[PDB]
Amino acid sequence: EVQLLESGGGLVQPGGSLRLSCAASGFTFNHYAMTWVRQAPGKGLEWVASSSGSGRSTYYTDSVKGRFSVSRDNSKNTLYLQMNSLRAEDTAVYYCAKSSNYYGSGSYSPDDYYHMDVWGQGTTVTVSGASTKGPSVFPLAPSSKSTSGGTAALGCLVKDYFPEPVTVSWNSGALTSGVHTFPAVLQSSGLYSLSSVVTVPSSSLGTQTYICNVNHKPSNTKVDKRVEPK
Amino acid sequence: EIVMTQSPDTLSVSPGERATLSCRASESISSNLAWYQQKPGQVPRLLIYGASTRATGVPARFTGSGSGTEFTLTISSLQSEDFAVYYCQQYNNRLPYTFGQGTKLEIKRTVAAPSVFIFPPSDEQLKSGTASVVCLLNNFYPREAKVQWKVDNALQSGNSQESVTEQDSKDSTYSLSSTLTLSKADYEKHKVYACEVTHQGLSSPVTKSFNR
Amino acid sequence: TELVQSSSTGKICNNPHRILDGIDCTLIDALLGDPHCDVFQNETWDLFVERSKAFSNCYPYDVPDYASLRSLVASSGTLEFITEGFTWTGVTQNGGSNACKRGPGSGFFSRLNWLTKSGSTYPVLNVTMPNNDNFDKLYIWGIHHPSTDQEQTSLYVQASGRVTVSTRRSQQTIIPNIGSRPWVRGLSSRISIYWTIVKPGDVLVINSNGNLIAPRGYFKMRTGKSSIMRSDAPIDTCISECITPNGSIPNDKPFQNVNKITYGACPKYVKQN
Ligand SMILES: *[C@@H]1O[C@H](CO)[C@@H](O[C@@H]2O[C@H](CO)[C@@H](O)[C@H](O)[C@H]2NC(C)=O)[C@H](O)[C@H]1NC(C)=O
Ligand SMILES: *[C@@H]1O[C@H](CO)[C@@H](O)[C@H](O)[C@H]1NC(C)=O
Repeated sequence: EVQLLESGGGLVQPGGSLRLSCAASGFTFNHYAMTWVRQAPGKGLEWVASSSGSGRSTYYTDSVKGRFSVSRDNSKNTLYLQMNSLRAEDTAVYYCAKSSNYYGSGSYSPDDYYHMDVWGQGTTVTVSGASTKGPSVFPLAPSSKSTSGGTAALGCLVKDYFPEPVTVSWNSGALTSGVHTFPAVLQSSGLYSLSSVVTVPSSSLGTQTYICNVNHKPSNTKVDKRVEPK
Repeated sequence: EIVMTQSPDTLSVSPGERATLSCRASESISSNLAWYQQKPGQVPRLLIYGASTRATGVPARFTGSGSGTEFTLTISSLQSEDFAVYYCQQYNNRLPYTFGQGTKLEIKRTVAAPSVFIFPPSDEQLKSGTASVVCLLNNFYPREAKVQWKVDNALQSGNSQESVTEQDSKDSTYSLSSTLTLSKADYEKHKVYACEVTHQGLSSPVTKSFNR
Repeated sequence: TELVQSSSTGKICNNPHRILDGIDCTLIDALLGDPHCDVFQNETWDLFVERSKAFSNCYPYDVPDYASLRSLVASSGTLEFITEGFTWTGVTQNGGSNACKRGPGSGFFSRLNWLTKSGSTYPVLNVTMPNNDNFDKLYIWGIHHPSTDQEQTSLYVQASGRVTVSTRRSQQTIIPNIGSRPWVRGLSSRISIYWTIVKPGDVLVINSNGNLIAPRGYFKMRTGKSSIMRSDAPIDTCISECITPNGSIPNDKPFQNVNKITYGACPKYVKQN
């Protein structure tokens, strides 16, 4: 099986440098052009840079010229992307992708760029001035203003963390029906915030306990906040 | 600079019905055009190359046609797995690759009014000097919804953010969470905190409010 | 297990197998006559070793049937090229490109002949080369894909070229694909390399009204038991009947897990270590 394994993504200050790696297996690496594709949060796919099979021909999108540099070590079956003087707009998931052949198997087109056969799993780079920080978890308490008939909505507000992502479960995964965990918003401070809500029977608010389990791995933060009616 | 333009930005169609996505190049790319499919949190997958050739393993309900500057991708009958974002792409035309901006293929269903709930700030958060008021719009369709924050009937601007879930796997609705963030001092200056919601499923805007 | 060879020397032994190190050159570039691969002319081998550092430095090209051509030449074990006196009436021969420098000035693949217009005409070329020998002839030729319509007419007059190559058995026609590909060594154009086996009693017919990259002769084919292998291991003066891309191994054990690809008398491959 053809596999593309990416690494090297991380968090970097603006103006910093990062080097991405794409280890290839399952095909004759130097026969195929290899390229980098990036996807900013909630935006489309954007071509970044491409290298020929030999690596002797490289091409770049305008916005990264003089800052990014694509290379490949064909003895190691590895594609590289050196990213210098990173900017906030470079925050994206970066994929490496293998050009397909055109004439079929057993052909040879190292200097041409065809439909993309296989993709890496993606590696995330985050360019920001913010520092790694664990979130503050606040309850969204059930009340008459969140109750419709016999159903009550309650939730958790996970505020001011960096970087993405965080994970939210309810009652250690036992509660899954009616859960809505929203996408994170980037606040003007450079920190993220999200909420997670769930609708439960109002008659259970007196007896059943509801705890949201928040996990921010990039800061080793685990919070279990009991959401109490008030 | 070859420009790849996809239309429409969002295509709403019922499960089981036909869908056709269009892609246009600012100049001729012959048949050097590919279509990719991408679900949220997932790697893109090849569907069509050469404008009309199905990739290996791609079901027969996908078909592509066109040459030069206009291209169409047609799905004869949509299944649940087919609702996703679709990208077209030129390859090998002077520049290695150029993507279109993408078209979201969204599940069409009947109108559903949102359930609107409001949450005052927690007392724990108020002890740290910040007040966040959350408004929840639960299980609505279509996606278009206007959430306005009104504090003593004064329209708020620049102090709130919102985010929307993906379409629910069972009822295909959206849910929206809007958070109004004020300072503690500013929060105590006012009485009525209201969330005003405008949606096609509502005959008139619905306001959810609380005092203190 | 004790029955599975799991370790290699990391080096390729040149005894008893005659090893030819491609260095910076693939077998196909040695076949075509890329200028920096000229030293490989009329070379011979039991095992051709291709390096990952190999590169091309001539006209940017593709090969639609690369793997089959590579295997046929490698199994032959030789690069013996025979020059034939083709008559190309009414065209200019020996075209050169600055993407394929041969010394200080422009150049081309040594085994190929880039034909272009003479005066203001490119006639319909029509040539026949019979195989009256008792061996098979391998002909390497190609077609030029110009980058623009202007380049097409400047070189070949005709707005749409064609290369038709036939034997007594069948006829193959290639039409150029005009268009700008990504820049390689100053060029947006490409060449597609094709090949034809002509057997004793058969003939080669070439007909073209433009874009033909002509053969200069044929490679004298032989039935051999040579091969080719992609490996970065250094060549060493040792002794080994079995060679893997990882390097040489002893062949006394019944099985080996070093590499799927082997050359010579080797143990049978198994996955278990
Ligand atoms: C012989 O070479 C092959 C190919 O280079 C080696 O196979 C890979 O070896 C690396 C070494 O860390 C592993 O990470 C890969 O998973 C291997 N891939 C496959 C498909 O096997 C092999 O290990 C080498 N063996 C020896 C003994 O040198
Ligand atoms: C090429 O020349 C031969 C010899 O005169 C002739 O028989 C043949 O018809 C010519 N080619 C074509 C395509 O007519």
